[PDB]
Amino acid sequence: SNLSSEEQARLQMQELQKNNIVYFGFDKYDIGSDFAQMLDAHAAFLRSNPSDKVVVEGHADERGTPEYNIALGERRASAVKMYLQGKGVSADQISIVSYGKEKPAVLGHDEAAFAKNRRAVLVY
Amino acid sequence: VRIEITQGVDSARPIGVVPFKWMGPGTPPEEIGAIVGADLRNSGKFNPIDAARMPQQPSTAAEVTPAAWTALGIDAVVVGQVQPSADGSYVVSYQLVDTSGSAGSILAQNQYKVTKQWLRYSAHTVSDEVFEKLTGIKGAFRTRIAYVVKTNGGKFPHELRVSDYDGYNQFVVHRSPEPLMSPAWSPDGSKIAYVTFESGKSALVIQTLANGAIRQVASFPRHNGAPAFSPDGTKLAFALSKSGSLNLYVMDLASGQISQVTDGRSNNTEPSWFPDSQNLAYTSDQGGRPQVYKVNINGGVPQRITWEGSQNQNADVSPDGKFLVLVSSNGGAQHIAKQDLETGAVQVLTDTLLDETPSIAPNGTMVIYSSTQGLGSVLQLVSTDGRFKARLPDGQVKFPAWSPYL
Repeated sequence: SNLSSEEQARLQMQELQKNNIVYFGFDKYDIGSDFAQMLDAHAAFLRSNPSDKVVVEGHADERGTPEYNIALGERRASAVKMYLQGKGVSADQISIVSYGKEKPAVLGHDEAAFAKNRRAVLVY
Repeated sequence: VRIEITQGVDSARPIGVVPFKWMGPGTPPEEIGAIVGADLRNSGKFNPIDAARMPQQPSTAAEVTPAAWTALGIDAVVVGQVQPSADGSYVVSYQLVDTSGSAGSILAQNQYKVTKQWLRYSAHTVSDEVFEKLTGIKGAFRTRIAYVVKTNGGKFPHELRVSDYDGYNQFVVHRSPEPLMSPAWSPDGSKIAYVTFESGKSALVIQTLANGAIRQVASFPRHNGAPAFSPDGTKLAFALSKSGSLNLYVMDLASGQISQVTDGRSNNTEPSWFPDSQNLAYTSDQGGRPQVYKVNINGGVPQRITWEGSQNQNADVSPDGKFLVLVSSNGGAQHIAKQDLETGAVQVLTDTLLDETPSIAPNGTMVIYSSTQGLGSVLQLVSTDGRFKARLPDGQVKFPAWSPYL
């Protein structure tokens, strides 16, 4: 049906709240085609709401040392930022934080834990 | 319950530590003989034997039977005593007794008067002398360790803690809803630098333990991390990724003036100080997968110093400046390896999963690092020659840091 432009933003945010994670390859920090549509929806939202900022989380797997794992975390959030920047989102609206391997989603040493910890999360 | 030895060195030097004579009714709060004995077994240099195999249990060096000891192969005996005051404080006494001869000769003597709180320190104090007296190498039993504990719940899951080197006298330094990283000791032992994410972004700060106050040192855009105090304490090194990548900086603590150590588009982090406090060892990927590099804070161009293995990070330089201890990764696995800085001979010290964050005791005898078990991480111990392995225990523990002498 046709909605009020108010709960239209509500439903919109819900989609942005739900699907804010870009998953990465092992040691790979390039954005896949799957999240393009996803990020293109984040971008359109952000530059329509100039006074709203997103923070991108950077995450690496257990392998490596915690301090150097920061490096892999930042470049993954940088690709996300750059993609949104290409779509027109201002640097003003974005800041990135890399945690390295400090905040896992899953625990263990199975690849299942690894693959889902190799992520880039967008928090509003 | 005491530290767990995983791999005991059977060739350890036999020593007999005798239960100290408690001069009073009931029991003493602490037993010095039980702690001092463990400490020497903890060091991995000595093999203290149980009371069942002791020919005697004397208090003073005048009741010693040398022949009864050298027959066991014990060449020295530690006798002691505990005398209470009328204040709830106590007097500790000890003697190091040589059994190789006609007379039971004393090598060391001391008396300590302490309150009940400081009783373990007394055993540590005795140990630091006896160990040093026998070996010539200064003991590190009156040292501490600083670690981070991650509980999987509560309002405050992240805690920076400190205990005695053996895990006793544990207390919390910082409780944070958000993660804490990489605690680093000051050369005295009164201050500690670490990274805290309480604001939402990373921050590098310094807490004076005695009062629990906070000095903010760096909160630049992007990660502020990896603190290292120079052995003299004059300046602190760290890495900032504000530039676009992690590169090293050093700060003159007194002035507060800030200087850039490293120029790169590459990543340079995890700084470890050389004994001169003019040279830094650190991790760098200027060559591709990261290796450990060396540069002078004054001036110079970075050189690779790790020449064995495909990947080497997170190194700690020994105080005397003789060797390196780092995370050597080859073909998926990673273990704590030691490197002779003159010889070049690289030796893997560990067999465990995902070894990282190693630290070196002030006398460069022992290594404490972090290993992964199950869903959590545990602190580990390994002698610098790898002949002695041990375990160390709440929630999973990380980021061990060993105190300087104190």
